[PDB]
Amino acid sequence: KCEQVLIEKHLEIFHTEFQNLLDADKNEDLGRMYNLVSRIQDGLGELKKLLETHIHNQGLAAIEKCGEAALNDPKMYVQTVLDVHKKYNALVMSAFNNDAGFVAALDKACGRFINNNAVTKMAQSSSKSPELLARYCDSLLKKELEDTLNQVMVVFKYIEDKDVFQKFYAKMLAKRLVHQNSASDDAEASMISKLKQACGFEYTSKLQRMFQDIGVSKDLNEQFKKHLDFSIQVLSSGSWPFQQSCTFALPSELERSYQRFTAFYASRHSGRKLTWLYQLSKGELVTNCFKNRYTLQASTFQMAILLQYNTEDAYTVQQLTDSTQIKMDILAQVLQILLKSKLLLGYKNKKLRVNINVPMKTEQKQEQETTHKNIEEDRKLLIQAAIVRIMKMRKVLKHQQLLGEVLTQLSSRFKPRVPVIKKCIDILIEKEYLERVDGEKDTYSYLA
Amino acid sequence: ASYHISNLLEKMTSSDKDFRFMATNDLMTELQKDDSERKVVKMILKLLEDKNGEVQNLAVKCLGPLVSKVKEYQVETIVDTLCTNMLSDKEQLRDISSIGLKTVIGELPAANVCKKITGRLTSAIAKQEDVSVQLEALDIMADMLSRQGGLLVNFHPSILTCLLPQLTSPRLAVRKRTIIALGHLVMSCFVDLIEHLLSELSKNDSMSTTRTYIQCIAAISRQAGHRIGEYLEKIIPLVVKFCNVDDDELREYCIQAFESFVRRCPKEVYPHVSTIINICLKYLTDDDMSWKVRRAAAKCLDAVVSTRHEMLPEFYKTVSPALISRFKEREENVKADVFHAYLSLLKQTRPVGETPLTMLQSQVPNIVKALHKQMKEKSVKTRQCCFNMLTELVNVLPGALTQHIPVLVPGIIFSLNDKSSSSNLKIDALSCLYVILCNHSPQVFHPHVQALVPPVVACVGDPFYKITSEALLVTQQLVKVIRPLDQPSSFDATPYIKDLFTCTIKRLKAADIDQEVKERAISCMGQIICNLGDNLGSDLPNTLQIFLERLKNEITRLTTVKALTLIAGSPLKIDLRPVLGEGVPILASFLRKNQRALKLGTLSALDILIKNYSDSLTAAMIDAVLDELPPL
Amino acid sequence: KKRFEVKKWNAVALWAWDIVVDNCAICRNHIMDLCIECQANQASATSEECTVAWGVCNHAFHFHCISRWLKTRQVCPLDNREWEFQKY
Ligand SMILES: [Zn+2]
Ligand SMILES: [Zn+2]
Ligand SMILES: [Zn+2]
Repeated sequence: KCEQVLIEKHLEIFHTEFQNLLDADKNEDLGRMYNLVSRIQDGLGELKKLLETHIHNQGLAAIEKCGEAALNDPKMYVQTVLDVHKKYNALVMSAFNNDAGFVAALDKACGRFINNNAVTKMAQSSSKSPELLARYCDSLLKKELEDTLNQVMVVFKYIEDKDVFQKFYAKMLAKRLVHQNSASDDAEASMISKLKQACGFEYTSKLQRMFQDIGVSKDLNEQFKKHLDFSIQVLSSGSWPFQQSCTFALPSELERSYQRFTAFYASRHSGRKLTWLYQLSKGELVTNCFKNRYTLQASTFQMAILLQYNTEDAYTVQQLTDSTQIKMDILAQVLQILLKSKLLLGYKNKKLRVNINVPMKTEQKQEQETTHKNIEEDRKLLIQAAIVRIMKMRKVLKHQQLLGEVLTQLSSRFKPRVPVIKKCIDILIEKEYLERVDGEKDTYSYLA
Repeated sequence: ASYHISNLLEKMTSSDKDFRFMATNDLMTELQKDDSERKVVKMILKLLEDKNGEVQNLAVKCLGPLVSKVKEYQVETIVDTLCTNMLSDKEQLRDISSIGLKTVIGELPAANVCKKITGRLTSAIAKQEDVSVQLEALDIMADMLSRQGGLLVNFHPSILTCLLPQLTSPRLAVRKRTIIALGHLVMSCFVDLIEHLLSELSKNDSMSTTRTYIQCIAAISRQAGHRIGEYLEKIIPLVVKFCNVDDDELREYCIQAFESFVRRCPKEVYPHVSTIINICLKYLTDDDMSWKVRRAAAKCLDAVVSTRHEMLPEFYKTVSPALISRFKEREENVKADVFHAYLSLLKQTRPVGETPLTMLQSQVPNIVKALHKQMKEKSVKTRQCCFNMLTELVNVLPGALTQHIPVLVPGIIFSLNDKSSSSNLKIDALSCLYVILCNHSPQVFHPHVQALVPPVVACVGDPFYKITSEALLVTQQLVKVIRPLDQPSSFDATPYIKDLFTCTIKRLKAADIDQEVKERAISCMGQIICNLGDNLGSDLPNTLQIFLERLKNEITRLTTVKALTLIAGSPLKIDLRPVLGEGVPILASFLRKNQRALKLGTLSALDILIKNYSDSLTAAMIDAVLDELPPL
Repeated sequence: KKRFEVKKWNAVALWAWDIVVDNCAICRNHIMDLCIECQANQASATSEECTVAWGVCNHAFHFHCISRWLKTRQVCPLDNREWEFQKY
């Protein structure tokens, strides 16, 4: 009776005080009134709803405040998100003492304001938060840090599109394993263990396969060095998603280096062709013509472009374009990015060691769009395969039951759209994989 | 059913992938909603060795909830078989076994499995050629100690003495896993175990020390620091005598201090460690590290300021606030952390042999010139920190900075007029300006109106809504301050009339503007009218219809009523008779819905209107008001 | 006139079976080229969504071909083990 009278006629002022206190930084009073109202029997729905909408409003305001910059600067956006998440966690610990209902309310609130927000709204794509998270993780691990990794792993659980982050992280790991620029092995092992505990074996299978491949590559390199500067990192075709490289011109200065490796591979492992990738291979240049010895971290492409200037009276874009046989846009962007550093002798530098390796800044958007599209047809093919193979045991079933089973099976992965599933079913029928029975409508019978 | 399970086993056992998938889906659905158990356990064990990934995933996911209904006789058998396969050669089988063990322990709340696994791992954790086995075993033990940790009547000493030699492993990763396992163990922890652990640590301290021992001590203290009170008196002297070393090893030593204060509050050893950290803040000689050693000292200062409350004169009378204030010209992290420490101290200064007011007042000029020197930086973070510092210094007590407004105004003007400024920076600058204008007397803001009106007016119109609302608040506060009716003033504000009115009426229109900005504009208009409207005579008898048409809207009904109430209760006469005829029925029509705040507001508005203005009153409005009284 | 020397290369290799890159066993055609039955009837996005699959044994085959081979056996033609799927 006391709680009823104190609350039933005081809902408006209590809710206003809740909103005002939550807007400001005052957690002790929030916990005080949470203790005050916790004695109510089944009357907390309004308070839960009010906190949920306020958390949504705070997320929207924080995300929209840093507009036009969080799109290209994921670092500060992820830092702000982590700060907000840890502030809410501390508030919950201090006030709500880890109430299960309130914890669930916070969880779905974070899910809501992470899946969609002001930044997501203008981009017309609700798949950007995993991209920012993966970029932040890669930059953090690209050369004390266990707490931030644990918090990131915890907050990732709210993201429904987990396969997006899994594929992104796998691609970033595959790219990063080429160049010796990873962090300490302890941090990598801890992250692998955390992903193994959280994510299923499907994601970690590729990671373990790549670890085994790099291990055997290192063993083979060590054995060759024992039998015998140069290095080689052999990778499998089905374990490293890499787009096929275009035509390229082999430099004549180190042709024997590739000839000997090819001969050794043919002698040892015959009947297996190799396709070296001339895109990800760095090194240092020993300059002597300059005023002082200088070193540049050069990738294969612009290193070959620079080498194309040795012993040539005249240089033209067309001749190197038709000799190297590379796309014009990539060539132009590389030339612009190398000319921006005032490199293309006589110019000095502040430090003896520079590192000209810089982000592409132009192909990132194209690569991201390509990866998103690839994930799209991956989802389409996966759902098509699931639909066609479900009917192997189930002879005949209704359309609604099949749709429900498909939704339930991949519920932890993603929520496919109804029109996409309908189109997949229709094209499967058109591909002679189904028969339309005339006895019942919206019914199909399995066919070989 | 017996026939159903027999058919499922027969159809599934046909060397098929899709059929196995559907059978696994079926049995998981059945589980969710004597010989059969043996058969399914055997077939799951067979599937555990299958090369397929999806089938193995399905089996390992099924293994979790299967423990609920399976018998308790073969659980030891399957655990032993999994442990035996854990020592295999193929890494994929190793990963599968680890996933299975983690899954079953996760779904576990029969209890012999924990004893068996810990007994086997006691021998497994011992020295072995492979290091991967040790890492996996340490991860498993950490999982046990995080989840299990119940009775363990005669198992803690064995695991303890077996894990002790593992602390000296050359690999840093193995050392970290052992430290994490020990921390989990002490957190889960018994009456004497920590005694032998601390005795061994102290004995090992008097040897060739390494970061491992200090890191382990810090970890066990952080996990459980409420049971170390009699050992400290030999812990601090060791840290002090080991701090005077040339090589860079003081990091963990300084990290120990803040967690020590956080865990154990009552201890009479504060002055020595405080002096140690005060001296250690002075080191000033990525290859360079000296820009990071002060982070631990700053965290130490944060912790000691937060935990201590009853010895404010001891902190204040010393050179500690002085040394904190002068130590500002450092890196971004150091500057941010000292600013955080000072903000925490000022927040603590509020009450919960001179009083702290005297020393605060004497240090105010020092803080002022330090902040003014710190203003000359292009970094946004420093500007936000300085504005938060000013806001805290003004909020703590009223009339604090009454002698530095002329020198602090240009900084605010520059931070508001610069093109390179974030939204948060402008918001906090406007909030600081508003709070300064509110707390301080109007007498120290008259000469600065010529400098404060243009930037505020310019900032009123911005695409953002938070910035616009804060600018409207600042405008209303400035309007109230410039013309205080409480005490007579001698100043001419005629040029600012139109300048404020243009922006105030511009923001009063809909213009698809958010509710908060519209309400702030309505409040600004109400205050401006109430305290200044005699100058506005041309637009007075035609702009009042905006309030009348906005009264119908539910989104803006309280703010307009409050503005009307403020306008009516103004000592200076405001012409409202032509609007009174068409306004009273509008307010009367709202006396039907259940809204206490709106009811009180509109009652106050009508009361003040009839009190101040009663020359012209018809009978229809009086009858309407009277008829609306019984529902109220 | 201007010359310089490179110290290290650190190249990357991608190994694959000669038979797989030569042609796919199921349909006697170039693996790069699209299969025949898909191009025989082009009326939807099948001609574009068709691609080459992958497995544990590092063997590349068309999705339609391997799908058709399924339910006749569960083996890849030239390597004699259970077919596995890892990436598209
Ligand atoms: Zn095809
Ligand atoms: Zn084919
Ligand atoms: Zn094969």
